[PDB]
Amino acid sequence: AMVLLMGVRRCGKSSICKVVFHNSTLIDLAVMELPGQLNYFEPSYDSERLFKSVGALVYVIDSQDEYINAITNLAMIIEYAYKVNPSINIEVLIHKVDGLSEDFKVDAQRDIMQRTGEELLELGLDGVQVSFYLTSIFDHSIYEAFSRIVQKLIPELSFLENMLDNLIQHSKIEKAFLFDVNSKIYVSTDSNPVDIQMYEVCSEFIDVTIDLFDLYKAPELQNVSQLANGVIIYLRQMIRGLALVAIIRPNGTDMESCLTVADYNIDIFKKGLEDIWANA
Amino acid sequence: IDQVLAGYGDNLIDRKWHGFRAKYVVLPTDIPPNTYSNPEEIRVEGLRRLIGSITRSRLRTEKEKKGRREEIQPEVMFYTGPLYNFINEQQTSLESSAINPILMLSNSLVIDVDPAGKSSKQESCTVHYDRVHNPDHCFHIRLEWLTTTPKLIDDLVGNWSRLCERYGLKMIEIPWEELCTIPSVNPFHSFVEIKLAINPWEDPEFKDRELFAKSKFYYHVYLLKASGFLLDNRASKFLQNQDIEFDIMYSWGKPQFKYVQYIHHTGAYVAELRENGCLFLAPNNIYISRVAQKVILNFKSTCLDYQKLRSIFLDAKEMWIT
Ligand SMILES: Nc1nc2c(ncn2[C@@H]2O[C@H](COP(=O)(O)OP(=O)(O)O)[C@@H](O)[C@H]2O)c(=O)[nH]1
Repeated sequence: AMVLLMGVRRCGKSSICKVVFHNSTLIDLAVMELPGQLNYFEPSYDSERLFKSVGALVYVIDSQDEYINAITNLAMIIEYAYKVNPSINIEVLIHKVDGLSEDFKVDAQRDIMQRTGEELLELGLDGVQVSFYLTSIFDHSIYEAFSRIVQKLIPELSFLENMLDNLIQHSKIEKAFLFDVNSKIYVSTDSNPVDIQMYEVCSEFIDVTIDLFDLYKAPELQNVSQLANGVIIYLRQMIRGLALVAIIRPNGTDMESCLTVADYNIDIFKKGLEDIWANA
Repeated sequence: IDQVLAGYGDNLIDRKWHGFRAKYVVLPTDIPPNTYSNPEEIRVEGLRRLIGSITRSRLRTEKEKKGRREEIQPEVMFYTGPLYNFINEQQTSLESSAINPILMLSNSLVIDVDPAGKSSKQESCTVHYDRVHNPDHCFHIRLEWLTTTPKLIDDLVGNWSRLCERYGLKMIEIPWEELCTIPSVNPFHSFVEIKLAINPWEDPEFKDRELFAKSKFYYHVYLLKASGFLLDNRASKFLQNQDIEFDIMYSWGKPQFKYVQYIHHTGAYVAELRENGCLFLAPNNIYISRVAQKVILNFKSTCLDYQKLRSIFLDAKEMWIT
């Protein structure tokens, strides 16, 4: 599942790649940037194997600059991308939206959606669905957008959802995330809505864990962080680069008993995750 | 009102009251980059796509809604110069599909403004599109409605504007009433009358009886052309000098225009030329509110400065001589 990053020059693809992936199917592989300038596309210039090897195509649109020509070039790209392979998920990111109001952001997203839909109607493409995400480097939005893009390329999503739901239901967990060690891209969660504040807490917990481990090296990552109100934050490294982060509430119980039952349940969950080849 | 809202609008009587009206003007402005798919024939395809989308948005009954090739769009016909020249040129003894004793310059149909079922009511406006078009003459699209939601029509106009902007052109809106009547409706509206510095009918440097026999308002029309304006009233009687086969009547009503109207190609200001050489000048407030004051002041300066107006009139005389 190799995703391809496409966009105009100075839209922010390299900065996005650096911020996300520098700080296979599921691991954060070396993605491919592609500077696409305005030109006439050559018909079948040995690009069929390239687009057939892309799990999902990601397009970047700069909201600061004019984007009508960007949407036109995007439509030209989709015009052969959907023709070569009709199973490619197409994603569009509206980057650099940090200095915009909520109403302006929603209006811009609606205008971009309407323009893309009308241009695809003009080109005669049918049965194609394009997702849109409002992304920015300075906040959590790019992480959530890449999380959705990665989640669209894991065929075992619902089974992981059921497994995490059962784990949370039998361990008094508030919210459990199945992160990855790099890029902080959470892979699976429960049916509960992804709270932004809790996601940022878990991401900074991942950063603190990795940094503190890297400070003392050269002699399986586990971490328990308990707050003042009894709320604990748990960490346990899963198979390959996956890591499990959960927020467990005590509900007026013993701390050590809760830690023991959570450790046993999470070890059982890891043993179950060993059978499924969701890693790497 | 209740009679025409109950579906009894076929009384065919000129009612003294009008419904909500909006007139939209297509102005050729600029080609977009790429989209090669010549800058003089792509706008023809843009008007063709606009007419096709309008006729494809026709309101249809449920019996025709469930069923599944529609008729082709009516042809828009092109010419150069005044409209009366084309009307006189229609005498030729060939064909019958050429502007065919009142001459209906437009045609009317009912549209289906809300296709997705967004509104719980039934949405239906009325459109009128002209059967003639020139690169030097603005295109008229009109919208008559009585009880429709004024937001679905807004995104329909936005869709039409986007479909235009994929090709060239620029769809703009101007007030339905004449420019000379805005003080008598909206006293807060900016409206200035322009008495130009040099009168070409009596200036010794610029005078010829043959020129005024051919084109009486030649210098004023050239001034408006050099300042970037497009003629609005294509069917008026102040510029052309020919005959007609009885009066011409639009699909919406009789044209009650006192003077020729002119539209800036930007879409921001509206000009109007009087009989005695005076010019009217006022901005288009609807475009400004929907989406810029030095251009109209510059045009007023060129119409009031002797040297610049003299230069433009000298250019007009030089083009007339050669
Ligand atoms: N404010 C803001 N600026 C951004 C963002 N992403 C990229 N940029 C700007 O884009 C520039 C770098 O663009 P770059 O990644 O080199 O473009 P590319 O090489 O075509 O992918 C930087 O100067 C940033 O200021 C963002 O999310 N927010």
